[PDB]
Amino acid sequence: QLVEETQEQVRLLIKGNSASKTRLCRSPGEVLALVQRKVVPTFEAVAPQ
Amino acid sequence: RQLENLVQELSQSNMMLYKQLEMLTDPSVSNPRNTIDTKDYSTHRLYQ
Repeated sequence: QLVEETQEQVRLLIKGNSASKTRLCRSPGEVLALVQRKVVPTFEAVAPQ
Repeated sequence: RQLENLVQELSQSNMMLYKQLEMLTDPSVSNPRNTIDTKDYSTHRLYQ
């Protein structure tokens, strides 16, 4: 019973484990998309103002 | 957001300095003094 419940536990672990690597592969990407298009434009925009 | 606040303040400063320039550069009188103005129709009636 512990083995089958731990198989369910392994599924409940891997459902987040598989997603974590994928979202950390793209974790630089979306933050840099916010950087080069939203935050850094406001970083410049103070000085020409 | 912190930079955007100063962006808003500087834009407010820029627009309140924009709004002062057009008041000092109004061509109300549009040598005009030598000639008889057609708007000054009193002088036109005088000449007529």
